[PDB]
Amino acid sequence: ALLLIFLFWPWEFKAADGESDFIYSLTTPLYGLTFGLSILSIAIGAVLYQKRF
Amino acid sequence: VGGLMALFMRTELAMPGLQFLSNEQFNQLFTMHGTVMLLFYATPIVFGFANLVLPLQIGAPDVAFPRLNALSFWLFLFGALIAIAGFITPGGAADFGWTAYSPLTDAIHSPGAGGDLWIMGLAVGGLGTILGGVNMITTVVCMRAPGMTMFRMPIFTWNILVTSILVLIAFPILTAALFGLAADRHLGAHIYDPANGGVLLWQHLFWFFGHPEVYIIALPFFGIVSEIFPVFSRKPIFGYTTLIYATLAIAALSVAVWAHHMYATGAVLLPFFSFMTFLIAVPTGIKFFNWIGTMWKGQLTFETPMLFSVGFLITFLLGGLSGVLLASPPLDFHVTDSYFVIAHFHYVLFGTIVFATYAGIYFWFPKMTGRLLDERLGKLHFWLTFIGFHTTFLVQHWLGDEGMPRRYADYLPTDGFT
Amino acid sequence: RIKPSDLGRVVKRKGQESFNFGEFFAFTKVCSHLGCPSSLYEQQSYRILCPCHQSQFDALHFAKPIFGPAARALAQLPITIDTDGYLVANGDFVEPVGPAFWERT
Amino acid sequence: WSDALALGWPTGITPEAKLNRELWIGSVIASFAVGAIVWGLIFWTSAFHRKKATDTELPRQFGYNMPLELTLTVIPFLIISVLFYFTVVVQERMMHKDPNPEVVIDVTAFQWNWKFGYQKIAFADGSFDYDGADPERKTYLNFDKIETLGTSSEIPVLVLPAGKRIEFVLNSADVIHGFWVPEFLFKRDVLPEPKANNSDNVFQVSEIQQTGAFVGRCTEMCGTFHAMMNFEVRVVEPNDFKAYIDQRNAGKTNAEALAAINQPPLAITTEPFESR
Amino acid sequence: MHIEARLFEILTAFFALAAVVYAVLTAMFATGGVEWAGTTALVLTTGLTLITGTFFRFVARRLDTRPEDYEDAEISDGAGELGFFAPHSWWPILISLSFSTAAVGAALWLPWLIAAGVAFVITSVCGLVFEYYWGPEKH
Amino acid sequence: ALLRTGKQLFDTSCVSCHGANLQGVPDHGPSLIGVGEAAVYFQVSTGRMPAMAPRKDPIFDEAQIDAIGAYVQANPTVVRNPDGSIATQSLRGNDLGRGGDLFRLNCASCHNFTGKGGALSSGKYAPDLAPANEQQILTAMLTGPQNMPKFSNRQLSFEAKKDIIAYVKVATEARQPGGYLLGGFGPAPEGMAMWIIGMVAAIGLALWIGARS
Amino acid sequence: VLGLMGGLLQINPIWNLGPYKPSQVSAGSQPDFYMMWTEGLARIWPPWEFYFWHHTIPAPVWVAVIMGLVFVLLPAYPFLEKRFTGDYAHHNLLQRPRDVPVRTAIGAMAIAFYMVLTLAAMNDIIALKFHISLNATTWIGRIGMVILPPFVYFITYRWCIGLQR
Amino acid sequence: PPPRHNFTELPRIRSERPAFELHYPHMVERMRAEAHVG
Ligand code: HEA
Ligand code: HEA
Ligand code: HEC
Ligand code: HEC
Ligand code: FES
Ligand SMILES: [Cu+2]
Ligand SMILES: [Cu+2]
Ligand SMILES: [Cu+2]
Repeated sequence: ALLLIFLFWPWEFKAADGESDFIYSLTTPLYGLTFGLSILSIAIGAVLYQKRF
Repeated sequence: VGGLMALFMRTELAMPGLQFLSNEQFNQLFTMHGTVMLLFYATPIVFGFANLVLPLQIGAPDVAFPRLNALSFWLFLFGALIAIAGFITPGGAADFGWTAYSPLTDAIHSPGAGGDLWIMGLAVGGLGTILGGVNMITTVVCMRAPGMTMFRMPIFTWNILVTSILVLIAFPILTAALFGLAADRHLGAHIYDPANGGVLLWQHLFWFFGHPEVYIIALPFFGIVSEIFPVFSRKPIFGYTTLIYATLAIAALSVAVWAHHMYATGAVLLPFFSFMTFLIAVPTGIKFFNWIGTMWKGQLTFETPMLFSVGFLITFLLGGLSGVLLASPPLDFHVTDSYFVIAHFHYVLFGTIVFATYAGIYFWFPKMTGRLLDERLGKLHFWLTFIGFHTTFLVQHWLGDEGMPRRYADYLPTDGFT
Repeated sequence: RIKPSDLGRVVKRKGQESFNFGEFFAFTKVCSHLGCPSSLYEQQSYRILCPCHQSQFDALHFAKPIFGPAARALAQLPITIDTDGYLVANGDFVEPVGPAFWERT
Repeated sequence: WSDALALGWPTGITPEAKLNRELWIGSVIASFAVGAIVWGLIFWTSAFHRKKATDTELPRQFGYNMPLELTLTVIPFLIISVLFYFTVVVQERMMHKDPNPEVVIDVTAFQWNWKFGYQKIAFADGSFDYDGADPERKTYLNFDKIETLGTSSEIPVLVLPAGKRIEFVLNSADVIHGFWVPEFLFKRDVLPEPKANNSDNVFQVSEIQQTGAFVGRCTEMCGTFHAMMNFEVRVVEPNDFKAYIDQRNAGKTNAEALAAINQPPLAITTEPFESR
Repeated sequence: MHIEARLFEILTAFFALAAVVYAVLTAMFATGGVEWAGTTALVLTTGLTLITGTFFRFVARRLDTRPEDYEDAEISDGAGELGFFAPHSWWPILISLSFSTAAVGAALWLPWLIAAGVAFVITSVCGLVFEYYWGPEKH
Repeated sequence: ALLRTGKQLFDTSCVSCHGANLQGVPDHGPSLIGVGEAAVYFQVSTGRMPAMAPRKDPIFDEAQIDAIGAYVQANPTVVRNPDGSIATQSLRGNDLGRGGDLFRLNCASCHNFTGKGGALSSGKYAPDLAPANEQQILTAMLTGPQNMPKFSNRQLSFEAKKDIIAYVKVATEARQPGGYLLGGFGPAPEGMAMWIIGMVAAIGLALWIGARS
Repeated sequence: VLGLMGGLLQINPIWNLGPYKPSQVSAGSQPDFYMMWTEGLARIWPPWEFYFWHHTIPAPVWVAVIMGLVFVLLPAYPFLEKRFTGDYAHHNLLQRPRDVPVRTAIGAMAIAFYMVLTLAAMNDIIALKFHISLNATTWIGRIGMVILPPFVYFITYRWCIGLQR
Repeated sequence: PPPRHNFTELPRIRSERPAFELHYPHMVERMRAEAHVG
């Protein structure tokens, strides 16, 4: 999801109030969400494997 | 703290003219004095005495919910601190009355941040009080010695049971009204809008809460003096079941008179409430007669708790007489909102809580510490208290009879009453 | 520009009595504590406040400090008008501007 | 001698006030009687049964006197039913509201001062008729042509005849205030919207016997200067009242209309608080 | 449990009678009809006492006499094991502090402080509830 | 009939404070002679008028206010549209950079970088600029309410004022492109968020992964 | 965790500011939280200056001196404590904080001092959000800085002994 | 000063004065006898 979002999300600055964007203001939040969730899920899986096997 | 506020008020009230206080400051002073004295001293001292001596009286090892007990204590403490910490605001503390009437408490009038802290602190303290009442009811119902029936338990225990029931009736509706007022002040919520019946809605809700409160802070102290009299008269308590029935009747009646605080509005049904208060005046007299019969023909010795109980008797008799006089609507039409009402409720409040609290402290200090308080210091304390109280609150009847309303920061030399 | 109504509550530091052109005073904007711009001008209080460490200066008492970590007054500039009616400076500051150091103000 | 038994109640200037004072004195006598009885019992049992002398086994362990119990629970019911009866009688007498009054006053209370209206005058003698209503209101507040308006420098004085039905219609602009004339021995709250709150904001006095100046206070909690909303009431004779109204119908202030009939122009029972 | 239920039933009877009397006497004889505030308050006060008295009756009608309900009872009758009573705990003061944080955030309109107070309340209540049920650390 | 309806409305609620001739009671109110309709519009619309002072709801509604304004002017005007209504979008400017420079030089010392509130000495404070409209901003900087300096139209031109209005209306309503605005202030909320979120989560992970005794 | 909070929370939005210019200012202050205690010290220190022959010692010299004194006293604590207690042995086992009440109270006092200095740096934000006066906040910090740490010391000492009991 | 859990023994509970009947046992007869005199 991080790869695809980074490749195909509309990222350029479009801030105004003629055509209120709301799409440009989600780019960095989505980057952080996908990146952090991916690596944190991998971490939780590793911790669970250590604790149970 | 509350007594310091009252001393500032008296010092300003002497000597016509504004010597050192301002109008806003005097208003904050009587507001916070009433608030502290009524909700941060008396209602929690009730549960202090309860936690001290109720399980020992029913023969239990503990209360029903010992962690809910501590939660109630800390909720009381932090709510009181939140409500008091409005003095450090540039606008000051709450300066409407202790009753916080209908349109004066909105955000147009009274726009400061002290009233908000006042409201939220009262809500927190009320939650604590509700939890305490639940705890006490459950402790009396479940935990009890294997031979002690309900008509063998002490009158103090009976009175605490009844007071807890009244607490559970009264405090949630005050919480609801305060949340409504906060919604108004923080969202423009039209709830106490005078274009609706918003002016009288607040008064009805508040007094429905507020009269059961003044009975909540009286019955446990009736119970205290009922425990103290037989010990120092060397006799049984006169009319045990009669005192129980009188307590129950007072409790039942206390939730049906609330609008005798609204005679001068022209919006209440006068005969209903007048008759209800005249009715509630009777079981108190029955209780007085039982207390007299307890001492009658005994072997009286006057130590400090007995002395304080007799002082309670005298003071509360005078206060109750002035109150039953106050219950007549045509008389209230003149003496309402004056210093006559102040003298009345100070007589009753002082007589019950101050005198019975001192009597109970002197009674149960050995049981809680293993030491005895000094007796000469106690007699000096009692006589100072008696003389000071009757010197400060007797002339106020006349003071309010000639026109002098309450909550006045200032008056003129050409007026009377100097 | 001070209202003409007061113009009698000014205290006029010992060597700077003729530094004002009527109701115009023109003090410096650099604070004497650590050099931040002292910009917050309260007009009905006649007070100058710096938003860095919250020093306060009395614009009616030669910008003397009355609160905060500052200790010295703000330097005042002499002003006047020219023959064309424009406001000009009537000389230089009589003391260094800004924070102090080992040598002097 | 009854002045000391009234405990400070002023002498009324109205028949309803005098009836109220009668009821008050009777009730105070009854209360003092009961209090003396109870205090005497307490004093007796404290002075004589205190006799824990040098001898004692134990006094006696009695705890029930059922007939005495029931007698002492019966007596207070009667002693309060009598008071309830007289209370209902007097409090119905104080709230008559006869359909035809003779002077009608519109009392307006705002934050820390008063305003008076002179809405209608109709003497039963046929000596004077006047309608002072006004569509100056182009909305629950009443507006009139002859209006006395209070200022922090001038105490508002209300002028009234001596011997007529007077009616008061009370309205508040912002918050609750209080209308108390201590010589009326009566009081009433001044509400923002009395009709939306189911409050009767109209009350009448039959007549005012004495003439002179009397004081009035605010008896609510309305904010900062709650203690500084005093007003005065001048009771004059009907002919001087008609002269006053005729002198004010032509443009003239309250002080001028009062000076034109040989009376003090400013309030004589109160003063403007100079600390305001 | 007969006397407790009887007490609550007496209170219920009085409250119901007062409620209906006030409701009728304000429907008639009053300025704008029913008062609509004291009526509601009295009705639900009756409801409160009714709920409590009904629960007490229903637990009493399916019960046999306890030693505290029984005169002529001996202390040897109550011998045995009472329930669990919590010794020392520090969670109540944390719950109080969390509620105070939320209340200050509600007094001074600060949504972030309200949110923080609510999160603290959840956490401290969970701490209180799980205190005597957590097991040993599983390593 | 504007001058007439204005005086009657003024004489009822305003003479008590200022005076019969609008000259100022020595204790109650200011003079009000030199002020125009702009001060009457601002002070009344923001609810700061008739008082015993934050913003509140106005009592007079858009017609009484205009009548009182015309009356006080008859003894700085508001800007109107060619149809007679009050200007709302016409007051915005096109030079956002100039507006921002002027705001940071003249206005940001008291409110904020982005129009949040500010603390003043001994009580008083500067409010948030979010609930104000364009005409209210214009009249505010034209009349200079309490403790705020009065910006004459000769020292700050109308076009510069319009640029400042555009800049503040953009700075109050634009979405933040970096995530949750932590209050608009600097690193104090950021350090709070650090200690309450990041360090708490890290320490909880350490408690979960490691042992204790 | 760092990625999540670097994506979801906005920090240092430099565009809402402008470029630095010596004539403009804002109510903004308060460096990053690890430098806030120096800012708070500079805010609450009283203005004590010295003027002698053609020279001047301004007030921030006090701030610099206190900063350097902290920077010196931090690395010297092991040697100071071993000199005071007279304990020169080797140690591989740790101590529980409740068993060393004097050191625990010293550390609690130091943390209280640091927290007072850090709260004094956000004077204006605190006064704006929680309705307190600016002068009041300044004086509150100035008095707390001297009266709070010993109170915390006393309480910490008694608390450790209670845990031991 | 009561112990933790408040009790090391309990007396027989026959009335509302159990401590009185415990400390003065020569008085229970004279208490039940002359109680309803009035
Ligand atoms: C513990 C506190 C307490 C107690 C016990 C009482 C007891 C009573 N109160 Fe009071 N009251 C207050 C606290 C209390 N009050 C407070 C705080 C206010 C105003 C709060 C505020 O506005 O800020 C107030 C206000 C108040 C008013 C409204 C006054 C006004 O605002 O204008 C009225 C009127 O109905 C009233 C009546 C009564 C009656 C009839 C009793 C009865 O309980 C008393 C009857 C008891 C007696 C002792 C009778 C003695 C019996 C006998 C011995 C037989 C005698 C025979 C006869 C004379 C009948 N009270
Ligand atoms: C239990 C309740 C209670 C108690 C105990 C008191 C106690 C006292 N009260 Fe109060 N009072 C009320 C409840 C109470 N009051 C209420 C409800 C109102 C109406 C509120 C309203 O209008 O909103 C009121 C109003 C009120 C007024 C009218 C104010 C106004 O309306 O204008 C007056 C003035 O005469 C007064 C006087 C006193 C006095 C002299 C005492 C004395 O008994 C107390 C004197 C005690 C002391 C002086 C304490 C000793 C002080 C120290 C030794 C200083 C030490 C300092 C520290 C430790 C911090 N009270
Ligand atoms: C006595 C209470 C009071 C009331 C009522 C009142 N004012 Fe004011 N007014 C003041 C005070 C005091 C100020 C000084 C500035 C301030 O306090 O904000 C002021 C300021 C003003 C100003 C701005 C002064 C200036 O220098 O720019 C205007 C315009 C004004 N008032 C008009 C009105 C209007 C319109 C009303 C609506 C009837 C009104 N006043 C009612 C007290 C009052
Ligand atoms: C610290 C001095 C100060 C300066 C400089 C200053 N302001 Fe103000 N401003 C205030 C204060 C104080 C108020 C509150 C006025 C009141 O309460 O009556 C205010 C009020 C306002 C309001 C109205 C807020 C509302 O709720 O309606 C606006 C808009 C405004 N200012 C904009 C500006 C602009 C634009 C500038 C730059 C030209 C500026 N301010 C400069 C202090 C200042
Ligand atoms: S820089 Fe102005 S106060 Fe420190
Ligand atoms: Cu009452
Ligand atoms: Cu009243
Ligand atoms: Cu008033």
